[PDB]
Amino acid sequence: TTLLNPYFGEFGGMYVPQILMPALNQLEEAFVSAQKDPEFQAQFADLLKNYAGRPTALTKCQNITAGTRTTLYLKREDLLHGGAHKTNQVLGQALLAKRMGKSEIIAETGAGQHGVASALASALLGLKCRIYMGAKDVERQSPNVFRMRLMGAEVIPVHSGSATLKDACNEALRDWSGSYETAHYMLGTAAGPHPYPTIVREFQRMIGEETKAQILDKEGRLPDAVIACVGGGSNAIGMFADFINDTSVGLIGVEPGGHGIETGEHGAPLKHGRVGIYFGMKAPMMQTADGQIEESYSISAGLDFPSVGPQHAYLNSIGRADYVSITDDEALEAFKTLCRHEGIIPALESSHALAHALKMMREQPEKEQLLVVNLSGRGDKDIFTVHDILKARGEI
Amino acid sequence: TTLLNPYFGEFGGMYVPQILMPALNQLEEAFVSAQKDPEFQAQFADLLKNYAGRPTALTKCQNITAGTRTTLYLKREDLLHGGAHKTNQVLGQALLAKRMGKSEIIAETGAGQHGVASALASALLGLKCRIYMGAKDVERQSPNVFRMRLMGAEVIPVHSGSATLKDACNEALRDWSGSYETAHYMLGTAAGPHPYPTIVREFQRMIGEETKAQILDKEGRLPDAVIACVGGGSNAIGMFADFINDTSVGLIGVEPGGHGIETGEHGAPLKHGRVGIYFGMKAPMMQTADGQIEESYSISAGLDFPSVGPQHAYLNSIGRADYVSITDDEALEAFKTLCRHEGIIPALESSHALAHALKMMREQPEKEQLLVVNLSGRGDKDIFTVHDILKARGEI
Amino acid sequence: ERYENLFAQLNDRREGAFVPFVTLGDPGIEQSLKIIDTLIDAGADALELGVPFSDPLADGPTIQNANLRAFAAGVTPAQCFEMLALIREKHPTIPIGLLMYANLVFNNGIDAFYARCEQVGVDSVLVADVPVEESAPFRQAALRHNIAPIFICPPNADDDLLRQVASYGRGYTYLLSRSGVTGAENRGALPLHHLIEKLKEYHAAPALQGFGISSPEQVSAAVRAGAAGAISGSAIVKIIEKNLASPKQMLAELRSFVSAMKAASRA
Amino acid sequence: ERYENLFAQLNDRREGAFVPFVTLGDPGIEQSLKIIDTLIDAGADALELGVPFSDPLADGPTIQNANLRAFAAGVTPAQCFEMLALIREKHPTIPIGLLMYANLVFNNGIDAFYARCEQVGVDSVLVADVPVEESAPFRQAALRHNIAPIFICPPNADDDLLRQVASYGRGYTYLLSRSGVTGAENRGALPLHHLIEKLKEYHAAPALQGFGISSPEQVSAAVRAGAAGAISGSAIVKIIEKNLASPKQMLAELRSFVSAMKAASRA
Ligand SMILES: Cc1[nH+]cc(COP(=O)(O)O)c(/C=[NH+]/[C-](C[C@]2(O)C(=O)Nc3ccccc32)C(=O)O)c1[O-]
Ligand SMILES: Cc1[nH+]cc(COP(=O)(O)O)c(/C=[NH+]/[C-](C[C@]2(O)C(=O)Nc3ccccc32)C(=O)O)c1[O-]
Ligand SMILES: O=P(O)(O)OC[C@@H](O)CO
Ligand SMILES: O=P(O)(O)OC[C@@H](O)CO
Ligand code: NA
Ligand code: NA
Repeated sequence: TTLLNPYFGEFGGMYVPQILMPALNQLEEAFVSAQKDPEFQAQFADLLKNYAGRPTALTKCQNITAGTRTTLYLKREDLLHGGAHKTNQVLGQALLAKRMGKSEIIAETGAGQHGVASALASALLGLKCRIYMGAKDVERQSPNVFRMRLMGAEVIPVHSGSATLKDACNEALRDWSGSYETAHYMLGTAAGPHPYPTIVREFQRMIGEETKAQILDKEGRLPDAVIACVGGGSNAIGMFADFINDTSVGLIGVEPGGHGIETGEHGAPLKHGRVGIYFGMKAPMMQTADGQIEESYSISAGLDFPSVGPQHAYLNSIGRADYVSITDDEALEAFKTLCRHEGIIPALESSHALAHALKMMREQPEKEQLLVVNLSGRGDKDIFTVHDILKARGEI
Repeated sequence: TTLLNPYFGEFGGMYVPQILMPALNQLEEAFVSAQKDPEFQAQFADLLKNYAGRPTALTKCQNITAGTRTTLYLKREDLLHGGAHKTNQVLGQALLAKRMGKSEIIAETGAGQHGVASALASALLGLKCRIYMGAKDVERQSPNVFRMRLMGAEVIPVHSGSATLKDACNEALRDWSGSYETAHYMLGTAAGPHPYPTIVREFQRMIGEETKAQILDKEGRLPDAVIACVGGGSNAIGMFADFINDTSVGLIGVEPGGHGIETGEHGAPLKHGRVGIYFGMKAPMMQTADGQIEESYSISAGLDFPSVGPQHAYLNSIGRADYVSITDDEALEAFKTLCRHEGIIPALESSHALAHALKMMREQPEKEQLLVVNLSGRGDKDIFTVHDILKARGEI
Repeated sequence: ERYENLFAQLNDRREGAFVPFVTLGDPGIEQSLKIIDTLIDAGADALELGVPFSDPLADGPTIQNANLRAFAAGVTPAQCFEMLALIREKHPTIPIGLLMYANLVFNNGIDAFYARCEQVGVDSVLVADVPVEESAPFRQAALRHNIAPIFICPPNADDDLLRQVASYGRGYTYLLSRSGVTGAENRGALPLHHLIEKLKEYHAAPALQGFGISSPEQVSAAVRAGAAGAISGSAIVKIIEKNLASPKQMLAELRSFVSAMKAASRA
Repeated sequence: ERYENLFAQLNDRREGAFVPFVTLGDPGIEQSLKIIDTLIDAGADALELGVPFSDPLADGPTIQNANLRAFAAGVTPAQCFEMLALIREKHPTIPIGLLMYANLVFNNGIDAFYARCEQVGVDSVLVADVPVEESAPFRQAALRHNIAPIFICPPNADDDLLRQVASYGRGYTYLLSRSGVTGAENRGALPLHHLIEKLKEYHAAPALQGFGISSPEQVSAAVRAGAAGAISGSAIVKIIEKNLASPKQMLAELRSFVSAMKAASRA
């Protein structure tokens, strides 16, 4: 029994050990109550505006589109406090955690962006935060690890499995299953068991709401398409949500193609996996013929997850949203192009979305189209990854 | 002969080799014309809003002031595109450079923040950018160097002198003295020869203008004091400017005390140097008894400059503004305190200003006072410096 | 059926059940079969058997490593079912319960999975990540193929949940000792008398307490509190892990442990 | 005064002036004095002398390194003035001009600096970072102490600037060969005939061309274009830098270079 529908068509649900159902039910109840509470909405809004820096700019890119009939705007979540869209929902989830009388926060992270966001919200709002991070990501992301620790968070390397995001996810949920009385699990994406896909969407939907208002003000019409990368689904559903009922607006999600779909080294379960049950949800998964969960791969540690949120799976199944993939090399080229031609260093995650937009422009350069890319974060965290790649490839 | 006054009392002027006077006169003329040009103002405003992210938030800090009668707001220039206030004036100066038909940009940088800002504006606006940086700063700031290079800037290490900011300043001016026909010198602070102190102030004064409007909206009155760090003077004069005629508002500038004023290893010429002529201006300098310019020192490479802009020297001489100093250790403690209690990682430069505010609160905790600190940038660039210090001190 | 027969016989003898858990194929197929025969010969009243899964979200490091050892030996679910058939051929009456993760049941069809369980002689299936709220297609498929669907009674169970587990479960009720994941070092100490009494009031399948049971004293406490028996997994698996290089000493230490745990179940 | 006498004598002989520059105290006080005597004995008509300064913003690497060598020998402005007095005692008629940075003139009082120049027998002072627009207190102090204030005519000079340099300067006019900083490798090739003619029309002090003059052919070109002479610094300093370990070969190479450059000034 739930207050809200846990499914998006066939996808979603609450596939957790029985011990955790009361925690999920309490969270749902607290969320429904908070959404009707003008004091909660006012405090959330105040933090978003005066602490995180909303609204974020919508930037027209008048160098990268030269010579084509594409007009391209970037929604500048990279300018949010912390450097990415993750800060939106951590603020809301932290307020929910306090509303429920929880004093501790558990969070997973890949490249460290949700970790940094969880750490900063916990520091501001007086919560004790512990972050699980794949040991391979820890080794490669020592700067974001130190940032989390500077803000008072405990960072716990995870050495199991691939030692990446999926493994951090597993450990966080194991932890919560023995600490839910005092700890809120601050899940970092629009996935996992109900109510997380719904809560994360609602605490990220200001992205699309602002984008709609900004594009109407500047262009007098809606975009032809909005484009966002998809690792778990948070930034994409935050952009998509307010446009779902605007049937003329294309919704395009970009999964990581890694080394190429044909190599098996990618993170594109929505289009190249099949439905399974894992991480609390019924959703498309990368899995073996036997039903073991496969390890994903991407140059971008924030997209390195072998499943995807159920609402995206649903929006795809009905044809409302279209999903594509972008390889490591395509993302790298988009990263370099934005740095050099717009003076913006984008996250490698967001570079996947930009790469697809650039493809939409370059493939049909005389097609008149108004596109918005969700620039979900900044790429300062990625400069070492990019450097080592360009060094190994002889480019520098 | 000039259109505008080159002096602030005794301080300022145009102490450059004769060859450069026409360049300075042309720049002054272009600036005066641009300030009256509604098309220039509209383009500048558009970039500030839709590209850089103005207005920036004014954040109330309700954990660090607990138990005292201090109310503390931070002006969030750390949320500007690029991560610091430098982006404001580079956008204006780049537009001036284009207005004058210049195709190239010369810029100096210390820790790399003005370098990053110059590189990003040049990438956006189609200018060829070369950045001088002290070799010791290059060695210690390889991330910001790579960011500049990703955005297409040429970064030139300077091995002479102390191999820090002053030395980068020297080389940039030597370069300009042989390239002014095609290159605009994008000086990074409110110092140097006229008209730079005036131009930089006017292209940074939105900081204080916004702060005034925001504080009036939130508190219904002006601040008791506004507090900003002073390395060359840009961020401080940008905050101060709109309050100068509000006589009740204290203006407090914070120079680096380094290892302690008494050690001679500091960067506090305004209060601990004496007037000299160098870097195109008559201004307080750290200098030997013989008149050789001394080398400065600070944990913060952005405050490591042995002079200061002439308007600050003037505002001090008449008692309108008060200047103090903060040591390395005091700045480090303020950095740690903001990270842990507000979830904001501040630049080590801005940490000097916060440290003085915290002192104002802690020394007189029952004094009712409304303070604004100019949080001139974010501290992501500084995490390695802080890490190595905390490692050497046994703290980690 | 096998559970009803077992619990009737144990009640006549005023005995609780001792039910060890191992991961099928850990550390290899042949040693796993010898292990299971040793557990039975040493006094196991029933078996709980895990199929190696890539991401066991309800298990602590001990059973995580059991899965890894099994995978290192190439163990697949298909091979696990071949083992299950052999075990049943040797032991016609012992109840055999599987502990599964949902994706392995769902992967190639829920109905087909339970059909295979019936083919090999499995008596019950507990899906660790399928709560009662999501169980409909699993419990229907189980019952269609004469498999008992097992449901968990957690320590935070409310009355509605008690009534659901009592109505929908068969064979036995899995009474959790504590929150958290599997682990022999984490012993649950919360008194469970109230939950045990409600389950009986609601005519639930007899309760077997599990999680953290690693000593004979814990087995006696469970039976004395009213549970029909106790399950021990990590404690058993540690004996395997400790003796990987000494397969004979492994079996001897397993026999000693099982014999002592079963002795503590006798009243 | 010494400049007027020199230029009158040179004009009678239809000669241009060759004016070397060195940094005082490079590579040491005693060798610097021997260097200067060699430059005079080899044919220098006048001297331009730099006082080491910490941040010479108008100099390229060659003269930057001269300052560093001087500082490495402990050379101070006070020691430079002691040298200047000794040089004047040996050479009563040669014009001696200083090339200064503003802070060293301003540091302890503009008036006092020019008073010391007069005491030691200096004839002129050029402050590299004080343009005409800022020169008032410097030129007043110079004239009060019978020192010629030297002003630069850059290649981008407009007519107003030409008239100012002509009115305010004395001794000689410093005609820049090119933009940029000092440097023997960067040779200015822009024709300066127009500026030379305007200066003469406005009765300016005779022009000495400087920056990039490193060969005898450049000296002849300057005089042929109408300049009263030519200044060479970096080319001289490179001979010092090259022979730091061979002080005698240094003087011999300096004599050869100076003699050849002065020969090219004769018409
Ligand atoms: C700037 C930026 N843009 C886009 C994304 C993609 O994530 P989404 O698909 O939008 O949700 C970013 C990723 N951040 C995360 C990963 C995380 O999000 C997380 O925290 N747990 C989790 C669990 C499953 C999948 C994904 C995630 C990190 O910390 O590595 C990112 O940093
Ligand atoms: C976030 C932040 N906050 C405050 C400051 C202090 O500078 P101000 O006193 O405000 O001007 C920051 C410094 N940035 C500069 C240094 C620079 O400014 C520059 O570029 N040339 C220059 C020349 C003389 C003095 C100072 C400077 C850098 O790039 O290292 C900074 O990065
Ligand atoms: O491992 P433990 O903690 O004994 O838990 C029992 C479990 O492994 C079988 O259900
Ligand atoms: O060094 P150069 O280029 O010869 O310039 C002359 C200068 O050093 C003296 O005025
Ligand atoms: Na994914
Ligand atoms: Na300074």
